[PDB]
Amino acid sequence: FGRFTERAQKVLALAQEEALRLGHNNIGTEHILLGLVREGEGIAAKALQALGLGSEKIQKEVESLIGRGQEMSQTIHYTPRAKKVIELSMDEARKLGHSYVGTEHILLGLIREGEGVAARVLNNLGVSLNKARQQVLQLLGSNSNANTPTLDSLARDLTAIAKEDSLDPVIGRSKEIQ
Amino acid sequence: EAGSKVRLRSFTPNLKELEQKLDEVRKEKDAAVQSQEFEKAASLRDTEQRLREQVEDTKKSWKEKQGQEEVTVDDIAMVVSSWTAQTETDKLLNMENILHSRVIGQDEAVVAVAKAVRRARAGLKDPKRPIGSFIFLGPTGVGKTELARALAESIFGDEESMIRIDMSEYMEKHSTS
Amino acid sequence: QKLQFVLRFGDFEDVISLSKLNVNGSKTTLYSFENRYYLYVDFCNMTDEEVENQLSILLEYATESSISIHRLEEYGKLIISEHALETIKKHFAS
Amino acid sequence: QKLQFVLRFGDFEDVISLSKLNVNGSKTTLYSFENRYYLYVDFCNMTDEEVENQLSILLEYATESSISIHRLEEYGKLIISEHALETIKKHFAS
Repeated sequence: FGRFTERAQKVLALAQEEALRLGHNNIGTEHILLGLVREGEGIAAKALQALGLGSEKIQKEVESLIGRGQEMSQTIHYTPRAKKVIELSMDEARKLGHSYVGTEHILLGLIREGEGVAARVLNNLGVSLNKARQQVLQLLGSNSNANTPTLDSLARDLTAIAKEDSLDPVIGRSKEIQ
Repeated sequence: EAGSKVRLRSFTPNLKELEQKLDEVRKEKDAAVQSQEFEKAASLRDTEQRLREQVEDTKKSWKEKQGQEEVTVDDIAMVVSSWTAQTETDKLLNMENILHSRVIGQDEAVVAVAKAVRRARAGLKDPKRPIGSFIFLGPTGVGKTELARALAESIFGDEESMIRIDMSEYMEKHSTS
Repeated sequence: QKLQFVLRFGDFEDVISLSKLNVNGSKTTLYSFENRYYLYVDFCNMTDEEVENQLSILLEYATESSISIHRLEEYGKLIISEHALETIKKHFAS
Repeated sequence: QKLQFVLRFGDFEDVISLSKLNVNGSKTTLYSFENRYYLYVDFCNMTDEEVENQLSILLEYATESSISIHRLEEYGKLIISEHALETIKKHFAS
């Protein structure tokens, strides 16, 4: 529905790889989830390895709730849920200054829209929903006297703010300055 | 203005009416499925969908339109045609030809004005002063006003971009314009 | 634990899609209401684990509506009874 | 106790400076990110006392960033692997 990392894009198409590997006809949130733990290298992939959720443990729950397998594969499309889940990762990244979506955000985006099959795989694999958004978080991060009070915003600090190398040109009004 | 006015003009074919067609088919499809009437519809799905991938290949055929808009002045100045070169100095070099087609007789006057405008308009006169300061002498109904129009039209674009005061109104110490 | 649910699909094709699978020991009935299509599922005898399971799938293709099921039985519009999924698969999957 | 750390230097020259010493049983790798340079240290087998010690020195020349190390391995910019210190000493100390 836009542009993400390779890692995102691969993980997404990778849901489809899994769409069919089981023969189902719509790729729901459950396949997006298989997609993430199966590209095994995304931050999303990495996290799942934390909660104790390899591809092994997961796919067993999933096949234990759907199984084969109408090879139909009549050029498939998404679940409306998962289409929401994608619309969401886009927002779970606006919410992070991340100019582009990727493996994490999609995992972020799933938790947010918890109603669905992925979510149940885990509330079934004894992994409440918040213990999970946590694990992804603890793998990303960031980038003073009286400033305490001042330093609301109100009213941003021209000085140290442009001390961080972070400043441009700037063209004057060069004798306007002095 | 243009920092949009181009992505604007970008997303402006006659491919509207298929949308309208398409619409009722889906509709026609729905009604029958709740009547079922499946086949008598599945017909209608296999049919809505032929039109789907149809329109796409002229909307994905619209990244054919991303390409055609790229940065150069091309985009910038057309912006301006609102907010305010061969056939712009040609209006000037050929002013006489141009004023003559509207003002008849009066070549004595036209050439004087043509040249004066062309002087000022070419860099020579001081810019803080009007483009031209003239006095038109002569009898009534000869072309005095008529030349002023033709000037407005040729120079400013609109035979009607012309302010006109009647000094009969300002004969006394009440002279406050 | 409850063993009967009512789900709303945004567009009808969402329902066809659901059909293209396995209903399985699942009686099911389909209404039309507020232009959106609701679908009413009834599991006879299944372990709670087995149902929380199954229901997962369904909501890949729907959401679960707060709608009082008897509102439909009265003021809805019936479309297919008991074997609601099964019928759509007939007239629509190829 | 943990035996791998990620430090951020304000300006690059701070890194050269660190190089001019002894890395010592210390695998180390260096990234570039947000214009500031992060450096990733990995002690193989050392007593806790031995590591809390060594790390001291490092932070005369850096600070310790809260940054998830995997953020780097993915979204960073690699500059030198495994022997990150060692390399800067070559091309920079005299």
